[PDB]
Amino acid sequence: APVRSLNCTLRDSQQKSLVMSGPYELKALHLQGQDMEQQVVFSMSFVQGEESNDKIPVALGLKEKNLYLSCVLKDDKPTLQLESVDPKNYPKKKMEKRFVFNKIEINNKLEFESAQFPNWYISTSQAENMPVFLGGTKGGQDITDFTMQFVSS
Repeated sequence: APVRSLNCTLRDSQQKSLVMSGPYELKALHLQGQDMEQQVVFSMSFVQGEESNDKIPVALGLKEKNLYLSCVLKDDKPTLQLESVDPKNYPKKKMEKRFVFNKIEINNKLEFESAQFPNWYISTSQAENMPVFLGGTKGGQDITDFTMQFVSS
């Protein structure tokens, strides 16, 4: 791993955390009280990619598990999904556009664009208890912004 990983959690702009309600399924909802222990933790890693001025390609891989978020097409329709990669070869300096997310910073908020399908970012449903997914809606009603938080281990 000739790179630098970063342990950090993720929260939406409405104050909600992400939880692994299933193997390859995550859900974003309100979390508070001792029930916070039900919060997942990702591991951001700075990788190589379209190094722009505000674009920072990284890799979000569950710390404990070896699942790496990936943008795949489901009938010509981009979507978000968890794909178990090699727990030995990953992470690394280079990554497939699928595991590469351009971390952008706008209005003091973060926006992850699928290095594979530009214009499509990671969004959540304002609704309560809903699976996370990839949406092609810059703002509007879908919550595409987010908030990362460094942690320790």
